[PDB]
Amino acid sequence: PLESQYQVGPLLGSGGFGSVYSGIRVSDNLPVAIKHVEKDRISDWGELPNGTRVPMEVVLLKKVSSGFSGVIRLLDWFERPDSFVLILERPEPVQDLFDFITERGALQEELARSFFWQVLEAVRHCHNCGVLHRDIKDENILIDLNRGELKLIDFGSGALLKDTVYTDFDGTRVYSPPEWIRYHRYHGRSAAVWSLGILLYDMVCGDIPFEHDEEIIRGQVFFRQRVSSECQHLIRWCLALRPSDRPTFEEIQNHPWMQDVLLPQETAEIHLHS
Ligand SMILES: COc1cc(Br)cc2cc(C(=O)O)oc12
Repeated sequence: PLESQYQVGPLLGSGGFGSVYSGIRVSDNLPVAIKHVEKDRISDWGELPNGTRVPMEVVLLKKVSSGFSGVIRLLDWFERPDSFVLILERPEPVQDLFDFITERGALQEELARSFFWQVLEAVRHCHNCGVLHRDIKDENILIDLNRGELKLIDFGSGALLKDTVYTDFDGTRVYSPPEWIRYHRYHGRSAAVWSLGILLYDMVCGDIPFEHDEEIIRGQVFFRQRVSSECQHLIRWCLALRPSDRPTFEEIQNHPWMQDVLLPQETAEIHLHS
């Protein structure tokens, strides 16, 4: 135990999630990302399937770990007197969807379809494991540039998935649905589908559709780029004002705009340069 186990490199980012460094696991040079979270900044704690007090983040990552690579894996974690330290996987090379979209502007539909599908798979995977992510957005998605695979990251606002109403939220306001804004109430699935609608708008227009509580409440969608009618229809569907009018994941993945998706390897060859 302790970090002669890892070799710390450059800082990768910091913000509401804490501080994430690039790292290398010494015993086999596996790339890793080392995430430090302050105890003071952790409102949400859980208990391991076997005993102790840990941040909910850790509970949730334990629940979503598997061979499936569409969600980031937690490799290990350590406690410290004032902080927790998570060791997570790190694809290489890599770039977040926010930078990628900042670089290339609005994405061609074929590449947005392939990215959005993989997100849909990642999110289904998390619902399956009893975990609701609650902060789906471009900044919380990583692209493994070689294989063309996306990884959902940053479970720091997640909660156990439940079928009753949520009355707390600490994800990202511009991705939160109308019923959270007006009532401070949402159900998990349907709030997830709305954030997915924001996400898809973002990929295909190059920016999020709504900046202010006003526009969220009203949910009128203006498209600023050429975007096909089938893609516009899917987006307006995810963004139905009434939660019960939103599509299920099955209905999203059966949408005509979602047919004939590229494989990740295909996606990198054609769109990322392999
Ligand atoms: C820049 O931040 C990051 C870089 C890499 Br590479 C992997 C992760 C995972 C998380 C997370 O779970 O928050 O943040 C990351």
